[PDB]
Amino acid sequence: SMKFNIIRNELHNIMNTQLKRAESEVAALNRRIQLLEEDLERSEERLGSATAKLSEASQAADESERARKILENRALADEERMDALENQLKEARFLAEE
Amino acid sequence: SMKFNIIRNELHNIMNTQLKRAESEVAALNRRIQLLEEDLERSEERLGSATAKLSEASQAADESERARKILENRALADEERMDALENQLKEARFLAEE
Repeated sequence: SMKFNIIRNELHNIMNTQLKRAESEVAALNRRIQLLEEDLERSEERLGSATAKLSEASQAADESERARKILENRALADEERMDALENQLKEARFLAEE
Repeated sequence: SMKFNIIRNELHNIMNTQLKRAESEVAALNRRIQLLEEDLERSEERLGSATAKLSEASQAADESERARKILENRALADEERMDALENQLKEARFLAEE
C-alpha cells in the first residue's frame, strides 16, 4: 500500500492523459473536416463565378475572331468583284460582233 | 491600316491573355476543389479511426474507475463487518439473562 497508492495513481494519470490526447485528436479532426467543408463550399461558388467569367471571355474572343474573318472575306470578295467586272468588260467589248 | 493592323493584334493579344488567365482561374479552382475533397475523404476515415481509439480509451478508464470504487467499497464493508461483529458480541454477552 501507499507505495501501491503512488502507482495506481500515476497509472490513473497516464490513462487520463492518453484519454485526453485521444479526445484532442477527435477534436482536431472535427475542426479540420469543418473548415474543409467551408473551403469546399466557398470554392464551388468561386468556381461558378469564374466559369461565367470565362464563358464571357471566350464568347468575346470567338466574336472578335469571327468579325476579323468576316472582314477579310469581304476584302477578298471586293477583289473578286474587281476581277469579275474586268472579265465582263472583255465579254461586252468582244460581243460586238455586228 | 498597318497602324491599325498593329492595334487590332495587340488587342487580340490582350483579349487572348485575359482569356488564358480566366482559364487559369477555373483550372486552379478545379484542382483545389479536388484535393479538398480528397483531404475530406482522408479526414473522415481518420476520424472514425480516432473515434474508435477514443471509445476504447474511455471504456478502459471507466472500467478502471469502477474497479477502484468497487475496491474502496469492499474496504468500507470490511470495516462495517468488524463494527457489526463487535455489536453482535455485546448482544450475545448481554442475552444471558438466565
